[PDB]
Amino acid sequence: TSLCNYSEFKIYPARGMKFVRGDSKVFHFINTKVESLFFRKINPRDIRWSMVY
Amino acid sequence: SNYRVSLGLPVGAVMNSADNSGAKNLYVIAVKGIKGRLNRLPSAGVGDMVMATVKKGKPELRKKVCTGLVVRQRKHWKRKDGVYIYFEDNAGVMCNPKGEVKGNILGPVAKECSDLWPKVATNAGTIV
Amino acid sequence: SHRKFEAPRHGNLGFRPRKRAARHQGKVKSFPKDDRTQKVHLTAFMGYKAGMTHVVRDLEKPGSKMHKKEIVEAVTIIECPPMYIVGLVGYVETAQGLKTYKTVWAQHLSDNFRRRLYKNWYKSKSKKAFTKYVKQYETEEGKKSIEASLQAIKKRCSVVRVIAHTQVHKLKLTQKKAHVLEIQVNGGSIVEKVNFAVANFEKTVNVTGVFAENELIDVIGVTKGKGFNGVIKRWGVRKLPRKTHKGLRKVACIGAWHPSRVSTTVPRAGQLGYHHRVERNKKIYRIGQAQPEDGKQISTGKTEFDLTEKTINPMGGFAHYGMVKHEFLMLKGCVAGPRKRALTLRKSITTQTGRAALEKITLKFIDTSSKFGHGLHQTAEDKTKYFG
Amino acid sequence: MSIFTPTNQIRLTNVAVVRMKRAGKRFEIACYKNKVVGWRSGVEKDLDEVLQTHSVFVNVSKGQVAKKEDLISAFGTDDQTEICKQILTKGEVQVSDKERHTQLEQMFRDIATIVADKCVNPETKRPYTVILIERAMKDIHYSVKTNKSTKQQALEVIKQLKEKMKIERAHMRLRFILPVNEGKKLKEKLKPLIKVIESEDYGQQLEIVCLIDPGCFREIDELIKKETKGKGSLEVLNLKDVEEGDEKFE
Amino acid sequence: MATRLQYENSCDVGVFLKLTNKYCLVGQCGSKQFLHTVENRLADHIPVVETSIAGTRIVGRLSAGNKNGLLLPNTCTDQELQQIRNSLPDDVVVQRIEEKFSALGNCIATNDYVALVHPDIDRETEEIIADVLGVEVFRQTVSGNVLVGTYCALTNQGALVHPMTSIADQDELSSLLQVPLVAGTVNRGNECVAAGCVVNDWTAIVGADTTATEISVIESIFAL
RNA sequence: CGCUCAUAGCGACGCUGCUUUUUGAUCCUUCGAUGUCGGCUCUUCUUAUCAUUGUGAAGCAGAAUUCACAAAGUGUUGGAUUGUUCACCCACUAACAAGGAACGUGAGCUGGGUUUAGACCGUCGUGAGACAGGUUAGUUUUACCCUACUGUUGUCAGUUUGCGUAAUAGUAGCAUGAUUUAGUACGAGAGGAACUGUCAUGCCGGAUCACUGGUCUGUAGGUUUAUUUGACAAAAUAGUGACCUGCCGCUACCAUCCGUUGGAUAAUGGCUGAACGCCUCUAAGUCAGAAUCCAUUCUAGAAAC
RNA sequence: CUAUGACUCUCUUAAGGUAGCCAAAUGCCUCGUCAUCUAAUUAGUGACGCGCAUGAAUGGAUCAAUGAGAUUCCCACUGUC
Repeated sequence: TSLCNYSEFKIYPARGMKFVRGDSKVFHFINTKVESLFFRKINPRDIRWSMVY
Repeated sequence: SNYRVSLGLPVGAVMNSADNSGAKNLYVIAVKGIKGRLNRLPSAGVGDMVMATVKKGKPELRKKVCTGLVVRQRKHWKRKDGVYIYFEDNAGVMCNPKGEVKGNILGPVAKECSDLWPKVATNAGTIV
Repeated sequence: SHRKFEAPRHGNLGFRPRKRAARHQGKVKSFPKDDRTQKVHLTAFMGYKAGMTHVVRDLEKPGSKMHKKEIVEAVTIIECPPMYIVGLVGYVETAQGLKTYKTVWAQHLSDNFRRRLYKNWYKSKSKKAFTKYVKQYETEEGKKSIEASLQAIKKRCSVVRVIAHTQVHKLKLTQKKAHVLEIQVNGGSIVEKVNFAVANFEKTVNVTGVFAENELIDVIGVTKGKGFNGVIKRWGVRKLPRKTHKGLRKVACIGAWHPSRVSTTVPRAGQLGYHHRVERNKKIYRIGQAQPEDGKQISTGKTEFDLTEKTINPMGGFAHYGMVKHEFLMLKGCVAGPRKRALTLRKSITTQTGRAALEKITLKFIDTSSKFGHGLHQTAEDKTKYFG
Repeated sequence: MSIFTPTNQIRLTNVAVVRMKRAGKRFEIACYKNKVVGWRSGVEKDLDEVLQTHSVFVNVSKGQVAKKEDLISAFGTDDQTEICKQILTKGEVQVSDKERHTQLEQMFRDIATIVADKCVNPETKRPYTVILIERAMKDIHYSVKTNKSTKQQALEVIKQLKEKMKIERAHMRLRFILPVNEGKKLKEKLKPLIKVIESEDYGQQLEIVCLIDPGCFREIDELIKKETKGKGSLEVLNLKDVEEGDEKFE
Repeated sequence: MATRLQYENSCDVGVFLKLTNKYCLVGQCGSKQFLHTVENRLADHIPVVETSIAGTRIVGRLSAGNKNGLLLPNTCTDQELQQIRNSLPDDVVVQRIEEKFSALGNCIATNDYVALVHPDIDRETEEIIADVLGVEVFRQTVSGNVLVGTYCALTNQGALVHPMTSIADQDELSSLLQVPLVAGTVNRGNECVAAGCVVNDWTAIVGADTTATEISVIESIFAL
């Protein structure tokens, strides 16, 4: 198992959405809510349901 | 060799030529391996060998029908271990009929594409 | 002229009458062909499709690219409460086919099995189904006729089927009509098959005895009824373009001027779903234990390398189902029908000896996240120690 | 506006045509696809037979037949089967629906024959395929005319690449070495195919013969003396330039 | 010595097996056992471990291990390292670096004394590679590279570059690294080097299409 | 002709046929009206077989190719130009075979063309006007009937119901690539296989909703626009105001699973063996054998039990 | 220089296509030929003109601005596919 990147959520097998960027950084999003909030470029410290909060 | 990845590059899809040989994009005109099925567009997944022309690049290679590898695509495919993956942009890299990349690949190369073709692994920096 | 561009046919014709299945639960219309080499055993069962989950396992296919590597595989959970055997029936071979011969019943018929005979059970005051029959066991001028009825079966006829029925009432759907079907016994020497019949009257048969572990079974069922559906979504027909007048979700041409009737092979709009279908080679990954009605929670979804005392049930239970509290069996891939539907499992028609029959499953993970959303937790206690 | 069967259509045909333009008008007739080179060589093909129709045409695509108002004015006659002979001899072969094919495929048959005759490369001279000069004749930018003769047209395409490149325009010579026993059925195959000199055959040693061959015919003769024999046979160069090839400029 | 070999007739054996000074890894090859022919040559020493890394068949130019440290990326599985750490006896510190900018075989060309570096290696990798390999690292690119691994093949007493490499790089790479150089290209169909040959102090498993006169050229710096 | 060699493959000079997928010929039906090109769509039939299966021949060493047979079970593509049928290219491919069905298919569509009325130009005509020349714009009506088909109730000629049998009808899996074989057989070399096994894919089929994506009247939660309720709060109206996230559900090679084995045959290769003291696969008998046929499994379950 | 056809005559019917322009909405052959756009173009555009059958208020050539006019292409954008 792994940990989500944007929020620091725990990711079990086959409940992720892995995304790899042009700068060769790879991100593991846990669902497309976290993916939407990553692609709007909001800080995780702004929202209050993440594990970075 | 390798499995079925989700095909999200049909015929007529431009993609960025991640290759230090002279192209700026690659326009996929057909995929090597597609047969049949009335009115279906030949799609390319990752790992596929495509017949492609360049619509933007060095003019000494610009109207030829050349061969390319799809090394990343942003249509999400699940590997069979359960994890999905999707890249940022569609991309390609020019080769010979055999599959010899003679240049250097830039950006991340999907590891469903460094499987079938050895020389796509030996010119990749990041294999993801 | 002719068909200009050649394309494969839209639809199978081996499924062609496409109507609603007359069997509410799935009919085994063919049983595995009997060999007298083997011992006596049943060959069918009746589960209920609880839900679906995904498991993680390490593949043991040598030569593949996934080999000794983890794979997320989806599995459906078929909950199999134990089946009561309640009679036996003989079948003599005739020139027109097998025919029902004498039908020996048992004595303590359950009040759930007797509900199949009764369409209006509540209006009936004295439920008089199988009451003059059970009084044959009281005297011995009637009990003598049971043995002379049974020696007719173990001499004159060739197929021995036990009339077996389930316990819907033990799992709470809303049903008390206990689903009943004949399971043909498949062993040598008919005087052993009727022996295995009468030595199982009023006793239950668990799914772990009929079906082994790591084996391929067939799943007979009735698919999800999607009602009167048009021809695209029923057959697969390419949509007509944006400009069409009368409608674009049609077969355009339904025939030439020259047969001069519409063929039975033209795609037409009609019923989807509630089709009787079987599915062969669905490998069982795990047969789960029963959970006790007096004792602790048996950790059914506990696997090796996981060590979490948890059920096969996810958080909040299976969606649109209860909890799996009786014996289950989880087999790879999907099966016909939704949740809460009776499935007739069946041992395979031929004995498979391929690769998947010789596969041995060792699950490492079973996902019990809440599939009523996107649960990021496994057990209900990890949730409370996570946001506490 | 909504007639139940639409009107007349074009007269598409498979039939050759000859032109004669007389007194201001353009007269053609329908003929055969090959039997008009069977008429202008002095050979007889039975004047009934050389025509697909005897009535004289204004336009052979429009299917328009002339009239005696504009025929006694033009030819000085009105008898059509004498008109059709003057149009046949004193005309020029015009071209049907397949004109673009029988001209483009003709000018792509011409470059695929006359350019490939006798041409060896630089650097210890060897022949090669046709597509190398199919590159290097568009590369010299040749425009092909047919009215100059084909041998003269052969002598014209190699003049430009003697001017441009370093290529040889003559025969060559080879010294074939073959063993005695397993090479005589290789001898009598090429002996009525090409010219020989210095036939020096032994019993104990190898048949050595010398050749009179063009420059281009060598690549066949390198392979045909192995694919018939089944063993090794030796190619030894004799001489690189002999006359009476195209060096006489016929 | 410098022997021809192919992986499923796609001759580039320099990626599907790494032949280091210890612990020759080999690819999976769900086929004929590819490791069996290399084990007929390495049953003496240098144990073959038949592990695949990251799911992918390449291990030679996806893991770039020395005698003193094997490297695996952040895509590798904990069970694959649980097999790799167990398949060889205790001499090494196998270190999974938390790099994800690159794939680790093509971006460091390693050696028992002094290794090479793809320029933007992100100095976290520099400190952890000086920890677990103990070798000097130089962020250099040859005239035919910016990815300095798998365009050059590094061993002890020998190395290789291309004939599309300038002399100015070869002289400084003999000066700084202190290893003699030949500009020969393995496997005359292609250009890259460490897809063709993997080198020990005893042998060099080399791709099958390689010409024998060039095999003599590269063996006259790999062997001696 | 094919080095020699008529018939491996062809085959002039002639002759004998078939086909109705070309165009003629004719005018038998239809002018109180059969909607006429092409394409899209969809089904079925044909074999004159392109590939696939089994075989036999070759100028079949291997590879590649060519001829024929049993074979129509299963496939037979994406595109640029053109209204096009046809044509001609580019690219994939196991192969991109030829065809019918009222030149299948306009109450199925489109209307590009043809084909009304407007108009332009060229040539012809004094002119009105002609063109079977080019261009441009130009209404595509009705099913609710009967049948056919697809489904759905319903009557069953001791009552109600249970569990079944399976007549008859349909029928589904086809095909490829890599690799082991093996750089081995074959070959002087160049090149370079085959059977079995393994792994994947293409197309089709049947399901499915654990994942991933889409959808969002769950008007679920939030942001927010204009107005209205005096302000806050909470509401509404703007036909669901818009946007963000999103259950359940439905869904997609955009995701997942699954898609068998026996008998008889054809082609042909044969055995025993006559006719015809010998020979002969054939005449009496007989053997193996095809993607075939029939069952198996699958779908329905009859004025059948 | 027999290619070009000045020149030279006759002929119907007075004269013999000047400057321009074009496979043009005008060109049969025709999917003309050369280049170009394309991977591939019966399309588009630029050139060539013995032009079936262009051409000077039957108006020729050009042409900014404008067009619910006709055609072709590149970018954006989309369920057109």
